[PDB]
Amino acid sequence: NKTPVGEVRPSQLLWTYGPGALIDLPSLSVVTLGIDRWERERCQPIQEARLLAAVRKVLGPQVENLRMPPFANIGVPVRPFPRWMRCVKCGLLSPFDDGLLEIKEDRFRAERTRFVHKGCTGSKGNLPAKDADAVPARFLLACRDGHLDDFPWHYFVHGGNSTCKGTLRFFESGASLQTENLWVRCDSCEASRSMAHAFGKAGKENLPACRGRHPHLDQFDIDCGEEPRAVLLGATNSWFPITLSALAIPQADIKGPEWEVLTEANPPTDYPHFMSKKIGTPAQFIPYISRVLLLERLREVNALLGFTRVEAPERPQMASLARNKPEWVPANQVHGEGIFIQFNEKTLVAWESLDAVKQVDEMLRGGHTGWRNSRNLDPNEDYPGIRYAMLHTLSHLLIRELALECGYNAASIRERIYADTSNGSPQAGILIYTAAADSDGTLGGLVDLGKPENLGRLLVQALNRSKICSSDPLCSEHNPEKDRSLHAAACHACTLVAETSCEQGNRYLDRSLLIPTLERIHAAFFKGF
Amino acid sequence: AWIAIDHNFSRAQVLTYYTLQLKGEHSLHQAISDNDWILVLDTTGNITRVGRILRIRSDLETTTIFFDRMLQVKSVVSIGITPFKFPPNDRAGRIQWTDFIETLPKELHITIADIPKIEDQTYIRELLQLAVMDDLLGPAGGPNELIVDMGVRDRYLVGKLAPRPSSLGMTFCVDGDVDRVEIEARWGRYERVPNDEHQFFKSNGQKAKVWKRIPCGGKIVLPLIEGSISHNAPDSTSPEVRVQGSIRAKNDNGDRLITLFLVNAQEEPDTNRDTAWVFQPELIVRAAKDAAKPAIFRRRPVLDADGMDPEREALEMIYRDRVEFAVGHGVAVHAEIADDVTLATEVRTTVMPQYEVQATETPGLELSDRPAMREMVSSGLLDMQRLATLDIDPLVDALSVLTNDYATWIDEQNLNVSSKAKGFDTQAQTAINRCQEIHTRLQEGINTLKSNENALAAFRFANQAMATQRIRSLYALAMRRGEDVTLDKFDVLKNRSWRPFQLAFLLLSIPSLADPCHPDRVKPIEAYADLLWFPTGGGKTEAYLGVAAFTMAIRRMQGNLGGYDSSRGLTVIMRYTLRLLTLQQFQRATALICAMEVLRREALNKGDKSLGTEPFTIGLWVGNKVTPGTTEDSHNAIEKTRNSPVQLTSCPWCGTEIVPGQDVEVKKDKAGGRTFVYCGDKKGRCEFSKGKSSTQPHPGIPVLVVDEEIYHRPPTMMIATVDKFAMMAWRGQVRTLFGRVEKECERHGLLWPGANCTGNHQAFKGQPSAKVKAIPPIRPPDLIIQDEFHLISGPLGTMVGLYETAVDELCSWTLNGKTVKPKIIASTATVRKAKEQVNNVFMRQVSVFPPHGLDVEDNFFSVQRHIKDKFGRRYLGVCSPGSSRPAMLIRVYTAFLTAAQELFDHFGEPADPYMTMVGYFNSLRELGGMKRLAEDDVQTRSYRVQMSMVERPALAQRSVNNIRELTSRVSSQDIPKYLDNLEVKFKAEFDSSAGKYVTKWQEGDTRAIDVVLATNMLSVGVDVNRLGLMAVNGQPKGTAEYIQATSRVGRSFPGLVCTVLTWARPRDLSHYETFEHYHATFYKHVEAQSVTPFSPRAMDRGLTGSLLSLMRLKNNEFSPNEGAGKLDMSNQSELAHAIEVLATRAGNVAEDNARKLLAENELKERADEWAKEASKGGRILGYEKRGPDKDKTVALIKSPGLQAWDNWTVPMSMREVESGVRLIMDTKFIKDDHDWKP
DNA sequence: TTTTTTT
Ligand SMILES: Nc1ncnc2c1ncn2[C@@H]1O[C@H](COP(=O)(O)OP(=O)(O)O)[C@@H](O)[C@H]1O
Repeated sequence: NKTPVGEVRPSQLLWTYGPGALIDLPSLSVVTLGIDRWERERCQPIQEARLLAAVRKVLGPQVENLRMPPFANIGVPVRPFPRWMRCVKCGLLSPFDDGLLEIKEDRFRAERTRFVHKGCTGSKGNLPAKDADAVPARFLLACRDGHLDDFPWHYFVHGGNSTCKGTLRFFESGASLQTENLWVRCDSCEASRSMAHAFGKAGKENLPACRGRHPHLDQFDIDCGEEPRAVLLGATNSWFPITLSALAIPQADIKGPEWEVLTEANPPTDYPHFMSKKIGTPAQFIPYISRVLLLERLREVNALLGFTRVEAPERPQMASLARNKPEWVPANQVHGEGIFIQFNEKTLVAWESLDAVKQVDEMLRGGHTGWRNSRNLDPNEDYPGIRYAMLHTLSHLLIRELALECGYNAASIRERIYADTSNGSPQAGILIYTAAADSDGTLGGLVDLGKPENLGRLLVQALNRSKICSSDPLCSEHNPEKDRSLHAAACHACTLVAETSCEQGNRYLDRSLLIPTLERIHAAFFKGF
Repeated sequence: AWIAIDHNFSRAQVLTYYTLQLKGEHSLHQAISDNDWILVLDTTGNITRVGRILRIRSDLETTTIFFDRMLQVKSVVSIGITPFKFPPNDRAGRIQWTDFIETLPKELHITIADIPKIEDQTYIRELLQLAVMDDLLGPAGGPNELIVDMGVRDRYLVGKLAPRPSSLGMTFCVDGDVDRVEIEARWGRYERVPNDEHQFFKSNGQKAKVWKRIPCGGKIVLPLIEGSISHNAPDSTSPEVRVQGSIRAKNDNGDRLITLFLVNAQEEPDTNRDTAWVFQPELIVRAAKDAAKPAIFRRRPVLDADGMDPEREALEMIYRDRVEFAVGHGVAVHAEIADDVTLATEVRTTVMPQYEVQATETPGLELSDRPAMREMVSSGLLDMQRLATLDIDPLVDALSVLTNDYATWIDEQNLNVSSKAKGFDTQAQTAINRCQEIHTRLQEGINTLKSNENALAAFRFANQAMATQRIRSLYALAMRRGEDVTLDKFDVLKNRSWRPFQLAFLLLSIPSLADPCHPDRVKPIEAYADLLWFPTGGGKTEAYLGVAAFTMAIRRMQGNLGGYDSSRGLTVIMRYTLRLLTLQQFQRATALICAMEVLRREALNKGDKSLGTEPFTIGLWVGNKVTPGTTEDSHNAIEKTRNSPVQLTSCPWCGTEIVPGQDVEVKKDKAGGRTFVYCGDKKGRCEFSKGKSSTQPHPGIPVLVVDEEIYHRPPTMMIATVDKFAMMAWRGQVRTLFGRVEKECERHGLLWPGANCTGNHQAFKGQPSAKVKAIPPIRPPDLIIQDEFHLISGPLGTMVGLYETAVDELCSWTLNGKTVKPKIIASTATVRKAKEQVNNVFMRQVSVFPPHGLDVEDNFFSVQRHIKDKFGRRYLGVCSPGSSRPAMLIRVYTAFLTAAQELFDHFGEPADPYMTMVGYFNSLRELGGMKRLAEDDVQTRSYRVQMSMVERPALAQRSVNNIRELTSRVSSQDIPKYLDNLEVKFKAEFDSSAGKYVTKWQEGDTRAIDVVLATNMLSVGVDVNRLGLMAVNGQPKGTAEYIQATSRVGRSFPGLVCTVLTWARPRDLSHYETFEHYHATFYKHVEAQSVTPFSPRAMDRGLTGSLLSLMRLKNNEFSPNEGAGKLDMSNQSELAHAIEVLATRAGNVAEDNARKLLAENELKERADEWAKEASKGGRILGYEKRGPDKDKTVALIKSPGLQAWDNWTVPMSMREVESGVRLIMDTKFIKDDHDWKP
């Protein structure tokens, strides 16, 4: 019945691939099944009650444990997707379950396993009958509400419902330079159509309605009201996760007690995974920075709670992991080390009263109000503030400078920003730590940079480079109120990082709040650097 | 047939050989086309050159014509003997064809078939670059080209500005003396052509779409006043294009910063949107026409931030003659340099940049080098064979020449501090001193060689062994490839001479090894560890193998000093980090071992017993997945072979094949055995054959592969991986390799506690009885060599350094009350912050050889050649914002594959190095993703490249069939044949019916390879001469790896490297904006590294392992598995010694007592946990679960796994790897009950 | 049942 295909590292199972995603294996592609078909008793539980109290609060009081990914027939169950494939030699297009395709496999060397077209005789049927290699189709249909399905070739090639049952062909449209032109040809009705008609606004006239399929759960919904979309195979906008995390502290919001513990005059040292040092402060940054704390033993846990398909999460758009309300959710833990930086209160309170800061805050609030009303949400809520944007920009610049100077890998370092000001206990600080247990600098390589002779270097070299962007004139002139954007003066070329590291997902960013740019000057926080 | 007049309008001599340049537009020269003969005369009417046209390029005022066949007329021939007229107004003119045909043999004595062809490869490497550049950037046809049947957006890949990225700019610094500058901008524009003016049809008669190109551009003049730059439009016909920027205030030096931009401001129309785009832009800045001095551009500001470093200041000192003048914002820059190297005259932007790197050599062959090196080369003073026969006084006379000229060079370099090092006098003196130090050590080495006689004997022995191995390796290689040669051919002076820095390193390393009482090895402070650095390709490996040979030879002549044996045992330990690297190093070391054995065997026959009776051997110590761990497995592999103990494929001494099932013998093993490997010579003339070596103590090839056979009879040399050294805390029989032995068995060898044999045997199978004998111990080894030292950093280098505490301790021995320590030699390609690294891992003082000098180009041993005299390796950059990576990769691969065929069809076999193409990839997932695109889309686009109506000028038709993927999935049997698969060239014969070269393949022949792909390392086994073209996917994670990887191509032929850089990644874009400066100053940019042991996170993992490793091997009571539970008060006093040595090294390395207190507390904690468990009664306490007593035995330590990490978990490898999870497929058929609907 | 590459 079952057969192995391949293997991956288990750190990916909560960030890339996982339930409902398309795994691009070297020979084919699969979709991971839901967690209700997983081996419950081969998943080692992980103990963290503080994260459990929030997971229960979001997904209901029936959740029991947080469990690790499992470890000859033991593994992660998958199922092939998409089901329509194309033969290379003859160009024939047929679904797998019609019988014309058969599988060649080895149960001891399962990396070589791939599909072949059984008894190929060529396009004209003159070649000898031999198995020939085949390639999966390169187009899919996506829905906003969460549904995924194969491309409807039969509906598209005949312009509607049809009677014909003949074979289909694929072509490269003759010319070499063209990737935009592709042809689908019917062998029996002799009709043809182009793949260019399914994109742009032309897709609304031609493409049919959504069906409501969940490939990982193997179910069909009754009805769907969303307009479908044509999407390439392996696109970046196909799967986004929903994650929640917390830190292990000695002993109701998650971030509250962490800020309480980290700002104590004497940090505790009795817990086995908590040890801190108090190494100085650079001489150029005396008035701004009040305390730098280096952490040499730190522990973090994570969780996976759901996913969405086309757009990033802001909850009607979340897709469940099981048919019922699930009893357990996956988990992951990493032992690492971090650096904490605290800023001066009075310098921030004085800087908030300048006029240009109020102008930029009004512009960003207008852009936020424009952005929330386009999706029928309440526009009078969820503004983090202007201090959040300032700290969030400084964090991204520092993380980029870490990779530019020391030669680190990009996805090795995560971030965490403390900026609440509404509960009478104002917060100001960022936290930078390692992402995985096998990344760069895990053996004391990050606490090395926490000395006063290196952190000031890093900050100066970060602030000097950010003065001119590579698309500078139109970048500084960008107005978030006109186009309902949630960012200003921060494009891909000067601010943003990989999707693993960011906490909010590349929102609320403004480099003019830090240093004087070409159009805002008086709104800066660091002067003369 | 056209006429022309020579004027020499170009400077590049290689191009002026093969090209002709004519002024004016090509519209005045439209009648000249391809395949037309031309004739060139000078300004006085003398016939000079004849050529055949290959290709025509054109510009706004000049045209460039290329050739493929050319002949030069040497004689002074007047035009007046020919009936042809003088060329009027220096223009073209038609020549009579029949008169030309009659005149060619009559006066020039040549015919059409007598014209030769161009053979240079630097011309081909330029033609290929032009062919790719025309397709990727444009314009393909010319200034007024036409584009048929396709949109103009997708025809080109790079260099286009969209209407409302849309802008480009650059930054530069200007002098404060001038006040006006000049700015020039140019671009291109395309316009739709109406139907009634063009007659291009489809196949069915319909009209096609045709666009036409029109040039633009204009100049402005700009005064410098502080403030923003006023908007200006260079061209009146397009008033919505802008140049803008800002001008800043003065600095402390008195210069100004100027920032520029070029912005497209056009609007988007509803139809024909491609008319609003701007194509092929560029900017040029120059001084004004009436200005006094042209050079006004100066150095970009340093931007100091209060930091000092002697190495950084020295690096700024050496690279002072290459200056960065500008930076780019989205486009690379290029600057022209005046007669003063600090001043620049023009700056301009370049969409795709190119730069060529100078090559490094060892001097002695050219006429312009120093007289002493040429005298040494010409007089044969570098010959290895000659140096072993001279007397002591001619030997010192020959060796003094290497030091006298070095002292003269040091004296010459001292005068230039005041003149040519202004601003850097202190660093100049600091660099001057170390050359005098090196000269002092060279004279010390010569003095040591003068007084001692054992050193002289060892020196002669090493010279002879190196010469013999050097000569015989080439004969073995030639014999393995089926060549019919004899040994007489390879005995020449050319193949048996030194290179000067190898001999200098040998003379450096002599005094520390000849006498153990030297101050280098007997005191803990100021001990030198010799770091050797050089460009890749110089003989570093042959340099330290000679040191290993000298170390081996001298040890047997010193006698048994200090109550230790010296006639046998391990001497040299060599270690690596890559398992494959050890496999190619072993094959190199075996030839030297064989040569030493052959010398020793001949020495004993004559009656000279100085070398001893024990033979020289060599072993491999790598993981059990490669080598058998027990002789039963060695028997089982051979038994399964006839119906792995063989790492050798061919005999190192004669090159004969090896049959695994016949040439391997395993002796029967009641308790232990020996494995032998014999040469495959059936006729029986090799010295390692079965008919000759049966009498020797170690018959056959002297190699040891099995772990137990190594443990019972230790070898002279060991080649191992670093990760195998972590197994000391698991197995206690490793102590034999460090010389902790007391007993020996006549039948089997050295013994350890817990072994099978006890030394007492009765008579059995006719063999006599024997009894256990006692023996004095053996001296620990002398020399440790660590290669690829730059890879020893980060998390790997931390655990290499932490586990080096025990290794540095266990080779110590006492001589006359002092403590003797081993010499450490390291080798690397780069150097950056080496002092802290070497002090951290090795705890030594560093010494770098050779020193810098006052220049990058010139020191005494390395000479950097000029582009005029020797070619270099050209780099080229490609980048496009917003484009997907596969869309770039397909276009690049197709362009290169198709242009290579076009160069093949006209030239022939010299196009071979660019014919196969090598690709480097950063990740396995991207390699697998590209593998499917290479089979399907690249082949399709390569097969359809000249059967559409779109004109592609320089590409040609090729078929792509053979793709290989060189990675970790290949068995080692075909890997030498895969390397020999790449040796076959593209066979081609001239087809006279078509007039071109075509590859015809015979019946069942071996086809060549078209595309080969590579993972993070290349195959790096041999220096195959064929490969000369390479493409890199993205910038690698380190600078040293980048210099290493792209240096593997173009070693015997001109090379070409092309880097595809993304736009989203920070490092790729940052390297794109500074492409020209980064590739001119390589060593300035090596990224920082750190080695931090005794940090808490390393102490939770490695501390218990290092403590147990030190405790087990040094004592006898704790050696075996039953050693646990013997910890009691009478034996507790020997653990404090190990705790104290760990704490002493921690305190010395960290140089901070705050680390030492923590280390002491953590060691005391582990000691008191050990003391609790050993005192538990009613059980047998052991290290592991093993033996018949396992039903009552409880283990003490654990292996890493599913459980949580604790104090007693001991790792089994240096690097931590997280185990993966597998996927299970559920193949089944699915029915559908739901239907589509509108 | 132990040794290592690679994101
Ligand atoms: N004494 C010598 N004479 C001539 N060529 C030499 C000599 N020593 C080394 N070589 C050349 O050096 C090459 C090997 O260089 P190698 O020592 O492997 O460089 P690396 O520093 O990377 O180890 C060989 O191809 C060989 O031709």
